[PDB]
Amino acid sequence: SQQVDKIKASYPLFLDQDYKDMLAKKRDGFEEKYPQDKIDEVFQWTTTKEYQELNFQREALTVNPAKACQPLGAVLCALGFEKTMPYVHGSQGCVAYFRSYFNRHFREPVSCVSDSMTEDAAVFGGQQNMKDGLQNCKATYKPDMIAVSTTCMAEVIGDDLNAFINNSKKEGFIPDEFPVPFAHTPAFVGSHVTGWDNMFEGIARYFTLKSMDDKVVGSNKKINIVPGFETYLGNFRVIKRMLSEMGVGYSLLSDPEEVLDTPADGQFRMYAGGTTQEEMKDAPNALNTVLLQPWHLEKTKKFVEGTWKHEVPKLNIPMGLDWTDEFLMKVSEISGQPIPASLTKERGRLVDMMTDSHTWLHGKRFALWGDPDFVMGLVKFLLELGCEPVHILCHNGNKRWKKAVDAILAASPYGKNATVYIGKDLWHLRSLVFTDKPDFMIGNSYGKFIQRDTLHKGKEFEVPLIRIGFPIFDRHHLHRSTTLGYEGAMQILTTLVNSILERLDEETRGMQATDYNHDLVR
Amino acid sequence: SQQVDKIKASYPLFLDQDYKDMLAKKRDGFEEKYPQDKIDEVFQWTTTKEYQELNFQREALTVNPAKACQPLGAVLCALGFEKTMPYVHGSQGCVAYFRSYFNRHFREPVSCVSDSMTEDAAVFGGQQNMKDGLQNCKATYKPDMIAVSTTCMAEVIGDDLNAFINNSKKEGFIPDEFPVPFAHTPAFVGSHVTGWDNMFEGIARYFTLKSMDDKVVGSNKKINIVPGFETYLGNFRVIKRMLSEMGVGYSLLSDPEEVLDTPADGQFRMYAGGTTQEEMKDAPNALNTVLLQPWHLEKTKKFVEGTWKHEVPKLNIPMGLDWTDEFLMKVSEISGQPIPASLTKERGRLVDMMTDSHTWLHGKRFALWGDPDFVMGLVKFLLELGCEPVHILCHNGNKRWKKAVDAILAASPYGKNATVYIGKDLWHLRSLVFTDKPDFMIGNSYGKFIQRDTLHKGKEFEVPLIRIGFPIFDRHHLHRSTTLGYEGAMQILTTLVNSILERLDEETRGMQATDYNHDLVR
Amino acid sequence: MSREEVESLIQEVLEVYPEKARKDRNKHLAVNDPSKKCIISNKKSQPGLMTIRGCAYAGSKGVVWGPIKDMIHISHGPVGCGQYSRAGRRNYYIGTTGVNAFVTMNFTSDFQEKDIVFGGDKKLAKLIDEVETLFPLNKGISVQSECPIGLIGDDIESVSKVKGAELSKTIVPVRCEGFRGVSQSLGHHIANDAVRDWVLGKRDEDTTFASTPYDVAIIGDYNIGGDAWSSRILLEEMGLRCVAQWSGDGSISEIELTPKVKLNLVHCYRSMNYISRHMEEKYGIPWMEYNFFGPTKTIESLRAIAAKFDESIQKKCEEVIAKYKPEWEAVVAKYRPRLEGKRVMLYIGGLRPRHVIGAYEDLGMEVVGTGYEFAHNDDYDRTMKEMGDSTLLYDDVTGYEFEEFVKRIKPDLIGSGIKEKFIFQKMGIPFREMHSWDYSGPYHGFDGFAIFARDMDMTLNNPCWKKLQAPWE
Amino acid sequence: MSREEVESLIQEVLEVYPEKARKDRNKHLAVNDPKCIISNKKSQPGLMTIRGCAYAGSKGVVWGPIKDMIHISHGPVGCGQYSRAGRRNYYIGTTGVNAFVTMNFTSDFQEKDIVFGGDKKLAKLIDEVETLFPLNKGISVQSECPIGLIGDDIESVSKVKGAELSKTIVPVRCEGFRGVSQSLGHHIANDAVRDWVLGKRDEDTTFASTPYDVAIIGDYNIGGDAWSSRILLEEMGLRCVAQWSGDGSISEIELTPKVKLNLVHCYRSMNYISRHMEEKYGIPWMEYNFFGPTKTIESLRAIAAKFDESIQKKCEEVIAKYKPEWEAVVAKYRPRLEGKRVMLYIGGLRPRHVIGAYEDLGMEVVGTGYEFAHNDDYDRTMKEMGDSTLLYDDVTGYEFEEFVKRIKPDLIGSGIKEKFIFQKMGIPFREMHSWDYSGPYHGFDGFAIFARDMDMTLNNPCWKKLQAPWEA
Ligand code: ICS
Ligand code: CLF
Ligand code: CLF
Ligand SMILES: [Fe+3]
Ligand SMILES: [Fe+3]
Repeated sequence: SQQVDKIKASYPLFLDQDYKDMLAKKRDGFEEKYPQDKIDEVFQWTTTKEYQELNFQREALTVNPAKACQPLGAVLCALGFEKTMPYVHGSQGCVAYFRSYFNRHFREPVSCVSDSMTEDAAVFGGQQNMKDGLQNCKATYKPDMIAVSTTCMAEVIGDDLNAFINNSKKEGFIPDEFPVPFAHTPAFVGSHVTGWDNMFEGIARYFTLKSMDDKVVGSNKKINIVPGFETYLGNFRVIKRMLSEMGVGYSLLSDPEEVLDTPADGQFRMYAGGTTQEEMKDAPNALNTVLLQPWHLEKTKKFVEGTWKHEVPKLNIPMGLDWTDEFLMKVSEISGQPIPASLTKERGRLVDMMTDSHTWLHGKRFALWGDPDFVMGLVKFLLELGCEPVHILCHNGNKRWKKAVDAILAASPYGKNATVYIGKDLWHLRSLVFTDKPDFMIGNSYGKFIQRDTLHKGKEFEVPLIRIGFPIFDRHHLHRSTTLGYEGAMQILTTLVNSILERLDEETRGMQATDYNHDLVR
Repeated sequence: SQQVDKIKASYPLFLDQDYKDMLAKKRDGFEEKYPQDKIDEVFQWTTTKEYQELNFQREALTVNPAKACQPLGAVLCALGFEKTMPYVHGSQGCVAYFRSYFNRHFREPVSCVSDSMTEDAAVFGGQQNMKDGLQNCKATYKPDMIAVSTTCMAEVIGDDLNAFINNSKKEGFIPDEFPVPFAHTPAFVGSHVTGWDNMFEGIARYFTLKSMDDKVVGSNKKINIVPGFETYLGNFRVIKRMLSEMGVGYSLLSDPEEVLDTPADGQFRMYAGGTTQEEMKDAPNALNTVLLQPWHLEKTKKFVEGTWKHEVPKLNIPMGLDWTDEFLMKVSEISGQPIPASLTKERGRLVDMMTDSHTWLHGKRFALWGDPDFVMGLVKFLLELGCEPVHILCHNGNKRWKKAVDAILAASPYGKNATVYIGKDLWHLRSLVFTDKPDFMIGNSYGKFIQRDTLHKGKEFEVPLIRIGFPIFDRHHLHRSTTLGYEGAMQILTTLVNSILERLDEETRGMQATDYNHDLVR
Repeated sequence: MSREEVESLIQEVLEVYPEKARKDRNKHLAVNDPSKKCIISNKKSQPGLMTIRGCAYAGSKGVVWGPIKDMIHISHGPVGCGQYSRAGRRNYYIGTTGVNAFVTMNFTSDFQEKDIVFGGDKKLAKLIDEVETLFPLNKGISVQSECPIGLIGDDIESVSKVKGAELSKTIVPVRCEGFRGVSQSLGHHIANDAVRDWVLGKRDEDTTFASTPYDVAIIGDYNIGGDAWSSRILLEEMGLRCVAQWSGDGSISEIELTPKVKLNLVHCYRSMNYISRHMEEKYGIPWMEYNFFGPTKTIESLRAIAAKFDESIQKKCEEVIAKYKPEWEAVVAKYRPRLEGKRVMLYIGGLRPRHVIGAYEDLGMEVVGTGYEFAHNDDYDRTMKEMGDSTLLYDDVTGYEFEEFVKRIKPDLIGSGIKEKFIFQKMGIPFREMHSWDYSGPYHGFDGFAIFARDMDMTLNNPCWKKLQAPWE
Repeated sequence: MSREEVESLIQEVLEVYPEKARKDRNKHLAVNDPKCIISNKKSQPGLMTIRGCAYAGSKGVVWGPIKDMIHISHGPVGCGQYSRAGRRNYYIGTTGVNAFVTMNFTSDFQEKDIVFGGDKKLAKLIDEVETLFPLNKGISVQSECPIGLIGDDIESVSKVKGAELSKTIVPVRCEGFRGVSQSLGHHIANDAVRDWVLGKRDEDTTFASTPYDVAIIGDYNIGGDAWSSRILLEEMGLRCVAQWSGDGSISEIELTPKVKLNLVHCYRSMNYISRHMEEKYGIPWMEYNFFGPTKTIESLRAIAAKFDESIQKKCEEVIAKYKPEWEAVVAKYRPRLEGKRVMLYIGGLRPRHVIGAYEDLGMEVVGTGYEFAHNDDYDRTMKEMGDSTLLYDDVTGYEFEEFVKRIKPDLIGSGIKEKFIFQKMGIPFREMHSWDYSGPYHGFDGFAIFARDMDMTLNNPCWKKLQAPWEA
């Protein structure tokens, strides 16, 4: 039954009595449901420490992963170049998923094609699909460049991308000068961030390898900035903003900021901005190249250092107070430009905010997860605020990274109760927050089901989630936020402190029970 | 009983059994408290419509007002001028409160002095306090200027500020050319926004009234911007940001942006930035003057139009899509500068966020309060988003403002169930959200006790608060936000939609009960 | 507007294609006129034309098997497939996720290179053991094959038979590798046959289930936002007893009990007609198609279902229609005057492009164009009847074609999926998601129609669409 | 800390003043030696004093915390608004029904109330309070500035309306212009309790007394400070009949004439009504201090001596029970705070009452001072403070900054109008008014919190980050 006065959607429609009894008869009649008291006893068991021990013995099963597959990152890297179509050689289902995943996070169009390799290509190779695919894409969507990656199908059958593209140019399917860089992006290796590294390194060598004789380091007096797999629009913009304030010439290679944020003005724009091909050809002439996320750019680093002959500085991600300083000081040293007064003040303002909020941040225990560079910067910043990163999880982290983070924790008293996990997933984390309860989680939208599980155990065990990461599906426009630089530090601080305060307000709202602490001024 | 490794502050310390029993024995034996069954019956009575009718028949008692007194706004206006010391002629207890009130909202130093008028001054006037006060201030804190307002004590005994200041310079307590603007700011007239109006009108008079002989409108090719009583730092910044992008010469008269956001760099700065006296003296040479909050700048408009001979355009506060548009177009017409593609894009991206989120905003019912100009822009923006401002409350609103707002409501189908209240307080609003329950409240930190009262009746009756306005005491750094222009609209939009979604997540987090609607994607 | 324009528009769009794709695409676009008659479907996608189609793994894991709640479904292969599809479709269910239900969870074997070289069967058996220690209340396991499973010579059936007999548990191997077929379509068929060969026959010699002349099963209703719950209430208010729902909120036992019902109500023909035809051959159970979109189709479908029984069920059917009559009439009275005459374009999967037209017309709207991602020729035969003359029809439309068609026709509303929503919102065209119901719904039944009408109104008549152009160009 | 240094510092700070204020400020700055300072004098105009007014001392301090009474801010809208929920006098109750502490009741004076008087409005107001809050147990009328200057007569209204409704209406003439500080607000408020509420039960004989009955006087329950103290005395065997006024009721206060002992925590704010009850009811009163373990141990025993040997035995039980707790607090936090110097500036009690708690953590108080203390308050401070420590009365903002610049203390304890000044300078800061939204600090349970709070702030990592690594 519906009142046209107040229409009810699924919630709370199915709480009406007539729907409630029906679902009860459906359960009792045909579902062969386990007794509720069994379900409770089992749920309790899944929160215990014995279950955690079993949970951490898993070798073959992965439950609720915290990572994606390579081509996802290759698509995102390719969208950052001017008027280029990301092109995924393989089966079409991947592309349908790649666009959907990004549509939901950015709430924007995400253009990407496939050459729809099918049953036949699995036995004869996908060379024909590559020929007609490149010709079809180029004539239909008129891009100036086509960046090719692979699905795991195309990798298993061993399709040689280099030959397939070359024979497409030899036979006249695309012009011989039309830019078509490529990268093998196997889904069974690494994660989505490796796909970003592989794609960018492949695009780099396409414009750089057979032209180094005319290049001299520093002649264009600029600094190359490689952002890596980045899904916050503010992070691209805060890098460019600070570099413009310093008067530093820069090239942000892979800049998807415009295409992921086109205006709604009665016209669809498939392409927008991005790094031009001219900047990519001139990048070897830069003073140096900075890697904002070096822990998943190692392939690119070795190419930049080896072929461009750029002395890539050893810099952590510009997240937090110290690492934003070292970043600005390195950029100053390379470019010769002094750090302007506007950034000195901004740093101080972030410091002022830490002083006004340290009483509520001190001692708070956080579980967190995400990609390697993002996780270690968040760990570093948490320590700078006096917080305890109790459970640190990075599904796609390596052991060299874990030792780097373990040394960051050892260099601070607030990392004493901290442990770093690698190769584990959110089902592992679900146990850690039950048996070693933190105060909050910091992660992507998938952590919402962990908070739902903690609350089922009881209100006093609920661990609220703080949505900082990728993907964020159940909130709107958080992708516009910033996490890099001082500006990103201020937003995160604000998000942390106020999430703590909103939880206190909720716990102390009980009239004549806990509201004695429901202070107006906090 | 405290456990050294887990020390409990007030909450949850007083939940322990020995405290709960001791508080129960205090009540039963000494407090002679009413029986809970009675106070439960009374609380329920206070949520009925019968109680609301008695509540709204008040005329002598005010409960939880949503306004302050004039001098509070005069101090904030004065803080916006370069090296200016706010100075309020009267009793000192007011300055203790004015500074404390602003300290807690901005979490910054707030410098303001009194001349400490006592029983002796009440029966003989405060002339002597003014002479010693001004002199003690000028030598001790070395301000370039001292802006004098009044406490309600000094207004009742009829102190003549103009004479007292002139006598102070006559007798050599302060130099004769030392700028000492003054305004009468009686607390029993209007509210804090009126104190802002009176103070700015007085400072403009001191610097322009005698120098009109050589002023020609438009000679400096600038536009004057009067912000009014403004407590968001981003609102000053965003106005100067858009005007800078338009290449429009502008003069922001009263700019406390620097003083209210000084960096923590090992030294305390009493003064910082602000409008210079040179800009105030040259203000009459501007092409025109724009009033960002015209509904409490009545006096300033009369002076600007009567003495500077500027045609102050009829512009609403630049809040929301339509009014930010009219604001830029008016500035474009006056200055001759075109609206640059940067602002055309930014508007587009705001529109894109509206289309992306409209499905969650549509039909959502809001109660809200605050100052007249801020409230009318919020109502305007809410209608543009498809929301229904059911209860609109402005304690310090006047009758012609209510008619203006009622006209905006009638021009949109989403204002069909709206009612504008003036002269009512947040105890009137408490009844309204009980008898005509909206979905959320948009107001200051005083609304947290209305959410606390709605929750006591029942979880399905709780009305969560969305903190936009002044003062905000129980959250940190929200004073850095923006509510003006497209940027402000984007933050308000994000705040609203994500407030709706986190409430939906909370209501559908029950396992096997409502979590079927605990969607990952929203 | 009509005939020579729409057909000149179709050749207008196609002039930009290379000849090979142009010739193939020409046959997938057509104009209506109420026997392949005018359009082919279920063919290969042209490479590099930005298809909206998914794979066969999406059609089997994300569509048919995923919604089964008391089973654990494993994405066998690399980590990509199960992750992008985790909780992507709103097929609702009642249960305790992680204890006795697992729909929104993502179980995977997460293939590393070591398993591409050595095969992944030994790991899969080891995975099944870990699943059983950690999720003891699961009532079955399905193994959804991703692309590499077939290309490396793995045999998931032997692992399923050995581990299934060892643990005395139903373990369903599904060879739904993404490269098979041309779309999600074959995924359904592969999944249907996997239900047949491994689940459906488990209780053929069991006789303990007490049947009744009114036993009935809902086939092809995946409970998007409670869609199947909005349909069940109407059928059980009619006196019927619904023994199973496939697969929305469905259980393993509801599937095994389906061979005992008297009638199979097929909502989604394209994805479930395979198992329906088999259940009529093996068990003699007849199956009919029905439509619960809008009051017109729902009332028509309710009466058609009642005719298959006795006069009592027919007399309850008219008591149900009368009880909801004031409700849906108030819905029409309030919202039709706001949506009358507005033209809508649709592009969805395999059923809804035709099944919702009746609901739109009940609100006085007109579908000037529709089309399917992956439908077959018999789907387009049913579509011919449901739409007017001179209306546009497109099969496996390309991103370019869709955009071009919307620019010329200027429909007032578009209904499609997430990969199209933000394209047309920037173009100023109101848009409703017709897969996820834009996180609203349900849209089935009478209670769903109220939501449907409210949802079409709030979007079409939202004020945000008036503000797309700046008042200064 | 050389003592010719501090005396020369006091000197070369006052050279900025004009002579009139320099001469008066010179008498408000002194270095001690355990008769050299004057206080409770007029604030010099225009020097940014931290002082409040007599309305703050009466409404915001003494009366406000009384939870079942409705306190009316009589006058313009400002005073009640800036003080609404400003200080954390905690209470148990149902706000808006039977309790009203955090609510703001005001008469919102307009121009026609200033010219015509506001006594007709005050009488109609009291009616509106009675209809909309029937469970209130008394009304107090706190006068803001204009009430006394326009010749209003709140008492005649209070006496007329009091008899008409058979309800106790307390007229308080605490206009902010009276006195020099919040201090006179206390006194005016004390005299208003004495004359309008305290004698209510002089006739009554129905309260069953007890030789161990006591009442706490001058603990306003900042963050539960009174609750954290009451627990310690009730476990000692005593009976606390009343808490003035933290989480206090009118009935509790009315029954205070029936105790055997009055334990005053805050002397400066409650000594007035303490002496009156010794004169009128013979009830003795004694000072004590529940800040830190040393002063709490010392106080518990001193209080026990006023009774028999049962209590003195129950006493030593209490001391032994919490002995492992506070000793664990010290072992954990003293090595983190040892040897660090604190500068204080608070109101009228805590500038000397918390000295013992800082010493139990190994810290030293190189300077302290009061906003509004009298000379008898400084007499007690001479004993608690060490040699050659700086003392200041009604310190100006300029003085307070210059003192800290030279002395360079490791942590400053003051109020909200100073916190963000010294934080930007790089000196840790703890609010000693609101406990910086922490607490309680009274008793043993409070000492744990107190110690954790001084440590989290002083040794917070944010303090070593004030200097940009490229400005060095
Ligand atoms: S199953 Fe099919 S694409 Fe019949 S794969 Fe697809 S929940 Fe569509 S038009 Mo998404 S044949 Fe269902 C469908 Fe229709 S996922 Fe849903 S909306 S009625
Ligand atoms: S068509 Fe379909 S979705 Fe594509 S892979 Fe194949 S089953 Fe899967 Fe999976 S893992 Fe990442 S998304 Fe692919 S490339 Fe390998
Ligand atoms: S010393 Fe006097 S009683 Fe004390 S706090 Fe000051 S008025 Fe009040 Fe003032 S803040 Fe505004 S100007 Fe008047 S109402 Fe109130
Ligand atoms: Fe968008
Ligand atoms: Fe600050």
